This record gives sequence, structure tokens and C-alpha cells, in this order.
Amino acid sequence: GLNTPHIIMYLTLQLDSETSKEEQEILYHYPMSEASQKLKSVRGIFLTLCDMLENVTGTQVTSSSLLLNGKQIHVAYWKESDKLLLIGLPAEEVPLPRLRNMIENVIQTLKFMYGSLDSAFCQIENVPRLDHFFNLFFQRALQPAKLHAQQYDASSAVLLDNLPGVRWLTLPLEIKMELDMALSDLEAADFAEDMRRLYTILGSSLFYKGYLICSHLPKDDLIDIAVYCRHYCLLPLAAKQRIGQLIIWREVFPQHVFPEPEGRYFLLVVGLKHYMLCVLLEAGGCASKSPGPDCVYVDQVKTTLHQLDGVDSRIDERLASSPVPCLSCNTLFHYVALETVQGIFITPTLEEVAQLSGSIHPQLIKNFHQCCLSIRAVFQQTLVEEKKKGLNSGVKEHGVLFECSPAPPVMAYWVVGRLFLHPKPQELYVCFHDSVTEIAIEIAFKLFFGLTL
Amino acid sequence: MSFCLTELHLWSLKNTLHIADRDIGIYQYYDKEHGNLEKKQKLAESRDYPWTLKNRRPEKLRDSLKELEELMQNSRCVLSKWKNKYVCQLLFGSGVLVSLSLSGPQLEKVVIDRSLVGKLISDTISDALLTDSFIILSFLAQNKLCFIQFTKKLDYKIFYYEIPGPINKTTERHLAINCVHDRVVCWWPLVNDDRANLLLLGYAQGRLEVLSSVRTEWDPLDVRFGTKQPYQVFTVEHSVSVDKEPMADSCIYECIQCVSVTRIPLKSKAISCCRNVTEDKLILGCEDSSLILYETHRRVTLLAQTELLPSLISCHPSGAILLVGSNQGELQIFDMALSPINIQLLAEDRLPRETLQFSKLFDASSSLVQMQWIAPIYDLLFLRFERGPLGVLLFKLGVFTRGQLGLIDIIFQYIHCDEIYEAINILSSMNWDTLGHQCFISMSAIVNHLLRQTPEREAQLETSLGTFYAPTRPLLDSTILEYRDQISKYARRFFHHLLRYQRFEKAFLLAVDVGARDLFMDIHYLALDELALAEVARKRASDID
Amino acid sequence: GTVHLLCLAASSGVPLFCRSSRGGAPARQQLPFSVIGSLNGVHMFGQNLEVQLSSARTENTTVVWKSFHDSITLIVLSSEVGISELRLERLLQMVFGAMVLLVGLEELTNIRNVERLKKDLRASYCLIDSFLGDSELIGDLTQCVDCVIPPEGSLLQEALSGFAEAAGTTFVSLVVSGRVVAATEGWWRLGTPEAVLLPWLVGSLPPQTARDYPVYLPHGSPTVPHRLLTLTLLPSLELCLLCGPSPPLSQLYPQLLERWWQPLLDPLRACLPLGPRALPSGFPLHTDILGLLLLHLELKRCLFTVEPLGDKEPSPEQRRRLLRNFYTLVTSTHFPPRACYLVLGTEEPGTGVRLVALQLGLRRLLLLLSPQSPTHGLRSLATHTLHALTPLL
Repeated sequence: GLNTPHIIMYLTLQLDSETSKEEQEILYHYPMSEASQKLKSVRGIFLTLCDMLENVTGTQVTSSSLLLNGKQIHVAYWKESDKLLLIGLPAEEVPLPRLRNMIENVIQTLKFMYGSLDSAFCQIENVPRLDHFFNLFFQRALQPAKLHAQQYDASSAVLLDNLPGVRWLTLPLEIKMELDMALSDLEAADFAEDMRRLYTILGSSLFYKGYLICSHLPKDDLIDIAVYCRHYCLLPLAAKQRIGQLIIWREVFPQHVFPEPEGRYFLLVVGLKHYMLCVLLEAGGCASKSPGPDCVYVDQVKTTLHQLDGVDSRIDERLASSPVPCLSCNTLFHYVALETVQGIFITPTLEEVAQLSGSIHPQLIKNFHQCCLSIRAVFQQTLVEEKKKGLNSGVKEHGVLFECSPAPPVMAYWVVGRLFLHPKPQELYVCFHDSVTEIAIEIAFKLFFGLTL
Repeated sequence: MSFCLTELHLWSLKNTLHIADRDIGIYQYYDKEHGNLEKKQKLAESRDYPWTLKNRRPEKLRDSLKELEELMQNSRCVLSKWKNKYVCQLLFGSGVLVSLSLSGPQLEKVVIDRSLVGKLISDTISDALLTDSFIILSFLAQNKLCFIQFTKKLDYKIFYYEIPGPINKTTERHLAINCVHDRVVCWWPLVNDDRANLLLLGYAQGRLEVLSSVRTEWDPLDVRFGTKQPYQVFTVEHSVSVDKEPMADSCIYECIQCVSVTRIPLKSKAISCCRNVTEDKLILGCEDSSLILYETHRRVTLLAQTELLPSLISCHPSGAILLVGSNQGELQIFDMALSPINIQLLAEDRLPRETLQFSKLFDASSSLVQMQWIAPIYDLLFLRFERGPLGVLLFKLGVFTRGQLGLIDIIFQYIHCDEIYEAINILSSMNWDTLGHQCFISMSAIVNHLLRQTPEREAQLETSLGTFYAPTRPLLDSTILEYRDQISKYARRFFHHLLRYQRFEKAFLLAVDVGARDLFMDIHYLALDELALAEVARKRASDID
Repeated sequence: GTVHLLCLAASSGVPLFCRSSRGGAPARQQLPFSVIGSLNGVHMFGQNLEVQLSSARTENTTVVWKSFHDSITLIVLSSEVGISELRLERLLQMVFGAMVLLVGLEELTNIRNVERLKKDLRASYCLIDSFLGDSELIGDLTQCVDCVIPPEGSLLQEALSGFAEAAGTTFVSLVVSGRVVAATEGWWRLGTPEAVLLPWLVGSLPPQTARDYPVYLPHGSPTVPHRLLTLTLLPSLELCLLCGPSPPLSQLYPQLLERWWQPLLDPLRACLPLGPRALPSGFPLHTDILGLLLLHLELKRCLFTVEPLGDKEPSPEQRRRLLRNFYTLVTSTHFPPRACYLVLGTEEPGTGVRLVALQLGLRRLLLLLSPQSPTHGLRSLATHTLHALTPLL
């Protein structure tokens, strides 16, 4: 409920606590309600620790546990420039491994939308926008019941939010090429009225019904757009509801052997009829040099969507025409496949799991995603250790079995995943009955072989 | 690092076939570290690939197979053929004819018919051809062409015809059959100092006949029928140049008619050959571990080195993959630009290797005599050894590919493994035209991969677009027009990609090649900010206006 | 990595001790005083604002706070990868319980005389450092009694329990290197931190033929000076008699002991060489097993073994670490018909260990396996191994 204590504060770590200004340490906070106020009163704890523990140890505080009102609250930290972001959420709704990834997504989103984390908070004009953002953030993390077959995504979110990737839909090549050509038709375009071009189209990506279909955009830019869309529920909106017209215009700061050119970037997102098309535009660079949408870029994405509406039924047939590989109520039950180098997950469709439904089924799905999060935490520790070595230069498999039963039938329920590193960093998750003696290499080969974005 | 993942099914019951424990990539039938064997039994039995064969009636599969195994070890096999993926026949010099049937990679039925043994008078059968209506037989020391006609489809009649060829006492007479059963050939590697070393044979109206004969200019490495205009007889003849160096002469006959010959120079004398299913690629194995491919359309001879002597080669029936096999059991995979591909047998850990060693398969002295993709998917490779085991190698060729392994699928895997240089060489081997649709999609996979991520990669983008813009051998205009719209769009994105980096001169040249209105202005505004180029771009813009 | 543990009296804010370790070795390094005062001052700041600080963690380290009663704050800093609050919380429960066993809740709670605690807690430092560093014990992490299976469990158990009345207590146990080989029903009804801490104290102390170390047992006797008497008969092998204040020291005389323990010499000697392993010699283990952690969840007792393979990959020190770390992961999935496994190492085979776990019949077995082990065969291997161990617990 909304009465459960949680808080966000942005604090300065120049701890001149003797000065006269009230709450000079707080540059921003949300919510304003009483449930947060006790957390606000203990703000001095975070300040003391964020100075002290990096003096004691070689690194920043990342998280902490407080108990308040009988709740265990996990509080995340980010000391960006002797200036601290802090987020506190109940452990009852938010596992620590979820929170640390959530703050990371918040940090990336703030930098993406505002250029830098510290300045985003130091700007007073960004306060009501921060309040709106955190209102949405503290509904997803704390009160999931709003949900913005039943609650399939909510059970999925336990795992789906943690992975470094985007839900994506595998297609037959006969469909894929119409979709890729439509993006190429947009990306090559330059239309006006002899004039300097307004923007370079850095790239674009297409989603349908919450699934990424294809992308001409770079992986790093796909990740940042997807995280933004999670926080604003744009993808689930397309998945559940028919959008008449959506238009979003934002200035963005997507990080961007010659050096990368100087410029400013704009994110345009337009969507109709469960499609959502994202375009990342560059000012400067090859192009002219903040403005609202220029209309012409909106017209080009809308035209692209009209072309894509000719194949939506073909995609729906792929969604409807039995699971691939097939699933049983062959004893495969579920999977998630991820190439970390590209913004791709491969998953059973909502339609395909609904087609697999039963009284046992929805419980099994929740168990799968929750176990996969517990697996991800182990892989993520490994990924960080390996990344540190990779940075200095310029663990492998996990699974569990749960016997489950509705004198009902008793079914084995393996949840397994594997991490590959050398030719690519890629992760696989699968679920199956113990009746089939599966090999992870055989499956990973079958799923990853021939795969392309 | 890209590889194909395979599983082997060994049909022999011999205990000499020392497959290692936990070698899950190889399965064997069993007759009627142990815990690892039991674990493999569990996998095999969770699977539909049984650890042991039925000894029960009527099939008596264990016993019928055991007799086949005895026949394989004690007699030379002159023929093996497939009618479909589950149907095979093989014939022995003993005169015993055997037919077997499969389910999946596993044996279901064995039938042994020994009744022909006492009816066919012969001396050393060297070869045979099999059809449902008839069998053609040939011998090492006779001018007898033995012809068997079945009243079934056993119950059969035996006829003999006289072979017109020379030196019947020692000459080895090879046979081949058209898919049209009305035409057959017989040939031999004649060396001498009445003249023919190839016969054209017909079949009609219940009778075998000799129609005509030729003498070839050189003694053949192979003789084969075409699939187009099927009566046409293709050959590959190894030869010696006036240079006193080896060459391959691809003579073609319509007999005395030699309609065409092509001479391909070799690093060393050819030892084997095969034709690609599109027939546009001839591949020869050669001495000193060399592999030579000639592309007729691109009219280019490609060379590659191999890690094994290529005594046996066979094209995958999709045409996308070549297998190279040593008689000693080494196997290597090549693409159609002769890049090596790594091979792995199924295992719990990922270990791609450039060759596969079948020397691990057995302690037997038996040598590999045949690799064959099974005739009408096609993920099964039949293997035969003389006086050795039979079995089939299964290729686990993707789920989303639905088991397919076209050139397009190899390209996608090379994109997944970032083997781009190799993917481009394949793209160059596509020859567009008839293959242009598959080539186009393969190009798109390469260009999108590179546009999403350095001058080395720019060179790869230039070349990939270059396979359409600057063909080694020109495209048909209707091919150009089919892809013209999409290729230009992929090039336009590349131009913009280049402009973002300070490499305007090459981008400028592409702007000239594309010639789009105002395209040059994209050089001008950047060069305007090398500043001299800005005025040049203004001039180029004026050349359209 | 290094570890620091600090303790303060909450009533005065005055530090009672600081302990540390480097590489698992005992260390003399202590935190800066102003840091120490700030670590507790921040905790007390939360106390006055109705907030209990319980943890913090930096990218390199995990820090845990606990408040016990109204009087003790324990703060632990551990600069090690894969460390979590569950392991640290159980460690602090063990440390606080150890403080309870040494002084009781009297003095330890409602603290007035800080100086007395500063002197009285010094004996605790030896045991605390033993907890901070590595040892071949898991009870401090599992809250299960560390245990060994003898070749003759019925012979040792009958003679052990037959002595309990003669010892003046219903609580008797037999210990090898901190592991319980056998114990009485009274001994087995000891509470979770209580049953673990007692053999830990015994194993961490220097050996004696007749120890008497006071234990204010937390379960029902937290203010009563119960005392622990132990008898070393062979190196790393000792008897423990858990006593109230009433049992005489005459109960430790050889004239009473010999008839209960001499007949047991053969199985007592048989358990001695086990060292790091918990299974009897010649037990029919699968050859891929590098070690086991066997829990009985209803009986709250567990076997810990590292098999003395000569391959040394991983080393025994690493194997102990791997089983301890795997357990911590198992308790985030299995702990409130199921199995768990890990595969460690780089892409090539022979690069790392397999780990497995299964829960069946209210016992749960953890497995450390050779790099050669098949990954599909793990469940049936786990099933057979449990069946072999089923009769033992």
C-alpha cells in the first residue's frame, strides 16, 4: 500500500551541518507524505556513512538496511560527485538485487534525460518532473497490483527488469525482412520542402505489443530507450491497450578510429495500434544545431508505421501458431534467451503461455521468474568480476528443480540457466520436466545458432 | 569460433568401438565409469534413441543386423545407395543384397537376401547400379555386363551383355546412372599405347543396350551425369600441362561429342572431386593438402589449405557447406569461399575445433571410404567404412532455422560470431543473379551489423556494398533492378555513417557514385566546418542542378 | 580481503572492542577512533529516531549492524566478494551469543560499568577471531550442529548416553575438531546458537585434559552460571559434559570415565583421522565427489566434509569456501522434492567445480563435484548419494 514507508532524497555531501539554512543537505526529496518523513529524519545516517565508509574502504556505499515501522527498508546509494542519490524501498516488495539494479536504471535514466545526475537534481525546474518519475517508480517497485495470462508481466518483471536487455520477438525471415526494410526506408530518408539537414538519424528501433521486433539502432542506445520506456509504462501500454496516437519528444544524452563527433540528441517515440517506433536524432555532427519536434520527423515515423501495419497480422499468426519450441502444460515449459551484446530476449509469448494455461500453470510461471532472479544475482557477481578484469586489460551454469503438483499428477519443474563469456557474453534460461535429460549446450546452440537482430 | 554441433550414431555392435565415457556426442547400439554409461542410457532413453535393439519377432532386428555386420567385415561392398532418408540398400561382391530402414538416426529394419548369390555367375564384381526394377553389375576381369530384372516392384531374371571394351582381364569398369533410367554409362581409367574408355549405354523395353562410345583426351578422376539436361555426361579429367604441371580438365560429352572443356591450373595433382548441387561450383581435393574451388559464374579459382588430405569430399545438398574427409577419419568443414568452420561433437562444454578426429571412434584398422549426405532436412550424413562400422552423423542445425543450413544461415552465424571478413567472402561467392534473393538478405545482415558498430569495419562496409556495386563478374541487369532500391538505401546509411567521422574523402567518392540530389551538400557543410573539399562538393551539387 | 568487528556499549557509546583479520589470519589492525565513534553515533542516531540500522555495503565491503537488547551494538565490516547480510547476521548472532555465554545477560544488558566489560570481554577475542577466520566448521553459518558419522554410531551413542546421569547432566556430547560425533537427547535439544557455539568454543580453545569454561546458556539459563566441562582424550578429540553449577568436578575423574569410554576406543580412533571429512572410512561415495555438506533439517545437525583428493583443484581451503558460499546461496532458494546446482569455471572443461544440492525427507544434501561430472547426470547422482546418506541422519 501507499502507507508503506519509502523515500528518495538527493543530498549534498559537503556536510557543513553547522550552517543556518534549513535542510541545506537536501537538494531534492519525494514523496512529501508522512510515510517518508521518518526516513527523512534519519537522513543524517546516509550522510555520515557516505563520507565515512569510503574513508574506511576504497569505495562508495551501494546499499543499506534500515528497519522502520517494522518494515525492512533497503536503501541504495550513489555518490556521483560528493553528492548523493539515495533510494529507500521495503524489502517486502523489493529484493535487494532488484533495488540495486533499479537505482542503476534510475541513474542511467537521469543521465540520459538530463545529461548528468547531479545537475538533474540541482535544477529546481526539474522537481515536479522528478516527482512524477518517482511516483511511477514507487508504484512499480512497491505497489505492483496496478499492473502499470493476468499478471503474467508482473511475474515476469521479477526477472525481466534485472536483465541487461530488451524483450524481443523472434520471427521467420519472410516477415523479418519487411520489417528491416521499413526501418532502412526511414533511416536513409532526408526530406524537406538545398538546406542543411536538421538531424542525422543515428538509428531507430521498432516494438510491437511490448516486444522488440527489429533495430537499426546501436545496442547501447536500445538499452537506454528501453529503460526509459519501462519507467513510463510505454511498452506495456502498447501490449495491453490500443493507443490511438502517442508522440514523445525529449532531449537526450546517450553517451554520444576518430573520436565521436559533438552534438545534441533527441529521442522521438511514436506509436499506433500496438506498434511503438523509436528514433534517435543527432543535432550537430553532420547536421544543424532546445527545440520541440520538427513535425517532419514525426511524419516520417508515422508513415513507417503505416507500412508496418500491413504485416501485423503475420506477426500475430506467429504469436498464435503454437509455441516454438513447443511447450507442454516434448516437456519444455518456459525459456528466456539473452545475448548481452544485443538488446534481445527470446521468450514464450503471452498468447503462448495462455495457450498453456491450467490451475498449475500460473504458479509455475511465477516460480520460474523468481528463481531466475536468484540465478541472475549469482551470474551478475560473476559478470562484474570478469568485467573488472576485462577493464584492467583494456559462474558458468546454475539451475534448480521444484517438484510441483495440483491424488493430483506430480510434475518435475527444472529452472536452469547458463552464462557464456568468451565468443560472446550471453545468458540462457530454460524450464523443463525432468523426464527429458536436456543438455544446456544443445539448447543454447539451437537457440543462439542462426540468431540475428 | 563459429562451429556446427553434431551427434554421431554408430550402428555397429562391436566392442572394439571404444567410445569414451561421457562422450555424449556418440551413441552406439548395444547387444543383449559404468555409472556414466548408465547416465548416457538415461539420456538415450529419455530420448527416442534406444540403447539396444529388439531381438523379438517378426523383425528380429538384432539378429538381422548382426548378419549384416558379418557381411560388412567379411566382404567388399560394391554399392551403397539411398532411396529416401529412411531407406537404404547396399550390395556386396559376395552377391548378397541388403536393405535397411530407419527411424530418425536409428535402425528399425534389416533385410538380407542371399538368394542372388547362387544365381549370378561372376568374377570379382567391382561395381553396381541399383534401381527398383533392375540392377547393373560390372566385373574386374570380364567383359560381362550383368543385368538383373526384377519381377517384383526376391523374384528376378538374369541376363548378360557383352562389354566392347579392351583389356577385360584387368580393367576396372565403373558405372553411373541417370535419374532418367533410360540412360547409363560405363567407364574406365584406361592407360595404353576399340579405343574408347567410356561407353554410352541405354535401357529400353526390358533390354539393356550399347548406344555409342568415346575415348577421352585424358584419363578421368570422375564421370557423372548432370541434373540439368540429364543425359549430358560431365567429367573431371586430371591432366599434365606442357608446363609439366597438373591441371583439371572439366570435359563434357554428348556422344563422339565433346561439347566443352575448361582447364583449371592446380597447385598439385587432384585426388578427388565433387560438384555442388547448383553445379556452378567444382571442388577438387588435391595433393599436398590443397583444396581448389572453381566458380563458373565468377570465373575464379579459389585456393585454400586444409589440415587433412582431402581424399573424400561431399557437398551438403543445400549447397552451402562442403565436407572434407580423410581416409584416416579426419573431418573438416568448409564454406563456399573455402573458409574453415569449427566442428564440435555434443558435449557439456563448448569446444569448437578446426577438424574432427574420427580416429577416436574406434581402434579398428578400417578406413573411411564414403561420406554421403542422405538423398531424398538433410541433417543426416551417412558414413561407410570398408570392413568397418556403418553409421550416421546428425547435425543439430538450429531451432529457428528449422534445421536448415543455407548460405543465409551461415551468414547469420558469422554475424553472431562476428566473423565478418569470412561472411563477406561468402557474400562474394553468392554470384547474385539466381541466388540474388538469398544474397541480398545476407548483405543486409552484414551491413546492419556493421552500421550498428574503426576504418577496418569501413573497409568491410565498402566491400560488402562492393559485391553489388563492383562485381568481380557483372550482374544481369534484371538482378540489379530487383535489388537496386534496397542496395542504395543501405549505401545511403553508410554515407551518413562515414560523415559522422572525419573521413569525408571516401564519403565524397560514394556521394559521387550515388549521385542523389543535394547529396553532395552533406560533404560541403562538414568540409565547410580539407576545407577545399567544401567547394568541390558545391561543384558536384551543381552537376545535378 | 580483510574483516573488522567492532563492539560498543549502546548505553554510553563507548567502544568495547575492535577485532580484525587479514587473509583469514588474525590481524592487529583497528579502525580510526573517529570512525568508530561515527559508526556507533550513526547507529544511536537511528535509535533515537526509531530506526534500527542493520546494514550498509560498499562495492568492496559489506557492513552489518545489530542491536541486542538495549545494550549492545555489533558492527562488522567485511571486505570480501559474495558476502551477504545472512552470513553476517548469523555471525553476529554467534558473536553476541558468545558474549552471552561468557558473561551472561547480567552485565551484558542494561550496561552501567563499561570498564568491566572492556576487561571481561578480552577472553572472547580468541573465539571471535576464530569465527572471523576460516575453520572447517559450518555450524556458525548454518545454525546446525556440525557433525561426524562414526562407523559405530550405536555403540558410541549408547555409551555416551549411559554416562550422562553419572556426569550429573542430561546433556553430553562427543566432539572431533568442533564436530559432534554423538550426543544425548538432552544435548540435542539445545537451541540453535547454543548447540553450535558450545563446540565452537571447545574447538577454538587450547586443549586441556579438564577444561572448565563458564557458559551462561541463553535458552532458559541466560543469567545462570552454567559451565562447560571438556576432556581431551586424543588430539582434536574431546568429550563434552554440559553442566549446571551443581555437578562436581569429581565427575571428570578418570576413575569414573574409563568404563564409559575405554570400550569405545576403536570407533573413537576411527573418527579421529576424518579431520575435515565427516564420513567413515570406506564410505561408498561416488568418485566425483570433492566434498559434502549434509543437513538434517528436522534434527538440526549436519555433516561437513571435504574429501582429501590429491588433485588439489580446488585446494581444500577453496573447497571449504565453496561449500560455505554455496550454502548461503541455497538458503535464498531452498530454505523457507527440490534440487540446485552450479557449474563454475571458464568455457573449457576442467576449469571449475560442479555443485549440487537436493532436499528430500527433511534432509538436504549439498555436493561439491569434480569438473569431470556430467551436468545432466547431476540429479540422479544426487539422488543416489542421498539414499546412501539417508540411514546416517
